[PDB]
Amino acid sequence: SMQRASRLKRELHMLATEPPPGITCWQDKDQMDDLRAQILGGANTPYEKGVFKLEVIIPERYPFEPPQIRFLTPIYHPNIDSAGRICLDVLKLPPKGAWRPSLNIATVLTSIQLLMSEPNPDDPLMADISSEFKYNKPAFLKNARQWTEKHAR
Ligand SMILES: COc1cccc(-n2cnnn2)c1
Repeated sequence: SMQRASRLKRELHMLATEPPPGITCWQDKDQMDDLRAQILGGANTPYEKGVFKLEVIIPERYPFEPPQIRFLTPIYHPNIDSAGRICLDVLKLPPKGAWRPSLNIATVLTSIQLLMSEPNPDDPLMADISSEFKYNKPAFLKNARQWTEKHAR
């Protein structure tokens, strides 16, 4: 689609020139729909000083379907599984999800960054991590720092 191509050119321009703080997103090679991203661990979170790489695949029906995004860097988190799958509303279409075409790549990467600082334990992909987050926060923070040290630094 040329509608899709023109939109991706604009988004890549905006990601290059006005990236959200802590976030970078780029073309892996020469295809505007095969992207990579990076989110820095937030300050005052157990992921601080980690650098987290993500894969960002733009489906054929974008912007009417959401970007398909998974962590490539392992992360210890209630809403992200061991393969990097992310449970987040803006990465899914209605009725269950929140994606709409007025969101964009920068918007959902910012939502993922926020998810990292503020887990949603009521909708987990990792039930044991979620219970630990809810009921033994000091142990969750220590495990999340150690996982960051081992895999993201
Ligand atoms: C609030 O609960 C929700 C809402 C929307 C999507 C999800 N998903 C989690 N993993 N895939 N979708 C969970």
